[PDB]
Amino acid sequence: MPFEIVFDGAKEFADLIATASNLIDEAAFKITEEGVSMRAMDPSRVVLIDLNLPESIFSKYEVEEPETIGINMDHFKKILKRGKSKDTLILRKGDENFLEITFEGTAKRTFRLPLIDVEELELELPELPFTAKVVLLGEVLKEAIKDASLVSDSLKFIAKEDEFTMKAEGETNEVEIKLTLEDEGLLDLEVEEETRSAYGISYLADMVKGIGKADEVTLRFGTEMPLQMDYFIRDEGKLTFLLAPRV
Amino acid sequence: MPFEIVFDGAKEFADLIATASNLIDEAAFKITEEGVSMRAMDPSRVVLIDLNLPESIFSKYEVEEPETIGINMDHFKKILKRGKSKDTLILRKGDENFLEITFEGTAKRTFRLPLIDVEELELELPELPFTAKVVLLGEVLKEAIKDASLVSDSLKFIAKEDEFTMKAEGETNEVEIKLTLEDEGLLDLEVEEETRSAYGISYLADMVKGIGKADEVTLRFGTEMPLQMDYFIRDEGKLTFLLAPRV
Amino acid sequence: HMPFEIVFDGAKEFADLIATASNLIDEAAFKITEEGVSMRAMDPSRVVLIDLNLPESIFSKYEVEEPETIGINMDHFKKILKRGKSKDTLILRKGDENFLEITFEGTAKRTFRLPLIDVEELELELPELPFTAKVVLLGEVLKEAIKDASLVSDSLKFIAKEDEFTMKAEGETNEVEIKLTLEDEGLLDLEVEEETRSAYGISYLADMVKGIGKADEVTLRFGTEMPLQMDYFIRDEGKLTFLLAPRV
Repeated sequence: MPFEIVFDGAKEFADLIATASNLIDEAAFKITEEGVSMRAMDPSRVVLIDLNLPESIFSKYEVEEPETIGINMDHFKKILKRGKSKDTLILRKGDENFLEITFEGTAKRTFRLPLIDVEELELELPELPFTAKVVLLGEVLKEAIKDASLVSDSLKFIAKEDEFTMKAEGETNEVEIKLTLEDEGLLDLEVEEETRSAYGISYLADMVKGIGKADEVTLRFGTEMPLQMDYFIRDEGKLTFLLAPRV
Repeated sequence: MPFEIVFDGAKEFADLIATASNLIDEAAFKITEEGVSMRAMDPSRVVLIDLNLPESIFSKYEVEEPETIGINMDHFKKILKRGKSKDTLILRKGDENFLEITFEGTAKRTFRLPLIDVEELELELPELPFTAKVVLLGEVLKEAIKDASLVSDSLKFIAKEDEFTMKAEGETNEVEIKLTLEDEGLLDLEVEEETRSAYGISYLADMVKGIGKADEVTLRFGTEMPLQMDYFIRDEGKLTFLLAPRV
Repeated sequence: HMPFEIVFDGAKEFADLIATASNLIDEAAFKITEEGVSMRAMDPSRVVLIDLNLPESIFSKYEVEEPETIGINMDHFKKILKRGKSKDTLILRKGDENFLEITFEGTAKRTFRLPLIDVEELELELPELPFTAKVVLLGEVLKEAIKDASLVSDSLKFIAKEDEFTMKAEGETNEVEIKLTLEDEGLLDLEVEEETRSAYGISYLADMVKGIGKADEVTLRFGTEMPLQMDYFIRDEGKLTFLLAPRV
């Protein structure tokens, strides 16, 4: 009654939530007339995650009573993983303290996930003076991070006007992944000035694990600045990570 | 005591035996002129299995004189798993005490499986006074059992005149799988009174583990009564489970 | 150790070939000449000899200034090569430095630096042995037969007669026989001077065939109580050969 939210393609929704539970244990979901929003940090406070799902991506969106619900992400994910690619997903909140999760397909399957109280910090998604913007295929990003992990625990990002390089170096071994606009993997490159920063590979691997090979990923960063990594859900939804630099 | 039994498609035969070995360790196979039959209980005596493979599903069927052979089901399954989807399977017994198992395909591969003797019991499949019958797609049944296992160790079956519900509840968590004749998953429903029973998920999971997503499964049960579960092999073969209810 | 540049179209195919050899050896010396690349090594137990020959004809670019031998950690080479994609171009390059540059050119340019190691080389000959039986069979049949036999025994008997090839394993109570004739799809050729019988350790056989393709044409040559020679061809021109001691 307080809200009813319907998404066509339950497995696609599960995959989106799964990306976020890779860094997050618990999260507050704010459900308004405009859409669903979520913002949280990983337990080490190194990564900020911001999820925005406008009502335009839902087949039915009815919010009688706007509110904020607390969800254990591991439990949520476990239930959503039961959804099939052709299932319709329904999120329903009654008067009681649980979220009703229904998969409608060859049958009607209804789970009750008890809501929890999550201590919500005031988290701001700041505007940052990024000097480099990179749009690249998820496949390239995911492979670069895997390549770098054979070598080191950190990955250097280097943007110049004509080339984007991700470089990792160990005691003896080294890997360099280089993209120019001549390469199929680089879809856009915008570089206000030469930009160099480094990031922990363990965090990057968790950020990209759920991203699809065909997905388009936007990176923004600055010298010794955080990395902002965005990808879009059904064109209008957006998943954003902000990753503290490595020093 | 010679016989020769030939089945087109070794992997399909492997799959069928694999379903049965999920609960059975050893089995007497009765080999007669009309077909092959097998009947056994799991080690806890909670589930009875009945397998009937009429002569009509075999491409060649030559039985000198009816006889019963005892087979270690795990060993049998291990050999049968070596068969390929396009292999012809030949089951042959000479006068010696082993089963000759041949896969004929890109090569001729012959295994020798020693026969054992099996404690054969007062095992019959009585006709119980079932009050509900449900025919449903395997994938609905398999998914409901996986869903319920997230929540509890027992699954309640509830049949009314136009709805079949499988429900499980934990301390706070609950799931309900509902089917009506409007649903693609429900192929038939016949309910002569409101019927309610519960069954152990661990046994149900082992029973359906081998069933195929598009197999048509028939369920019969009564209130506080065993569950009968069967599905057909090549239309004429039949695999039947009878499962004790849970208190 | 002069510079060279060697280019192979299809990085994943190259990785798979290297992976097959890495199943048995840990370190290998690669001889790079103007004619091609060759590698010969033994497994740590000295039961299996491996011989890899990759002529220049299978490489899309092949620039070698002077012949040289480089030592390579096969596990670290395989782990890098496993990052190549099926449509990547693979570039193996050496400069003046003592490392190998491994580049995948595809949707991006990915360059790894592999330290070269010192590999003390044994006096390894690929002897011309008087094999009395030759079998050409599909990799699918050979791989299945080794798996089948492993259900039963630790050794696999090879029996070649004029008209049939049999692989046979026996356990305490259990037994498997895999039989092929020229009427069979799995058998492409059979040439037998005299009836030939030998047996080989399945653990080695499994390691030898693990990387072989189900459609590859594998040639077997053996003799009674003699080693087994197993080879298959790469781009019809390169060749990977195993020589496996028999079980006695």
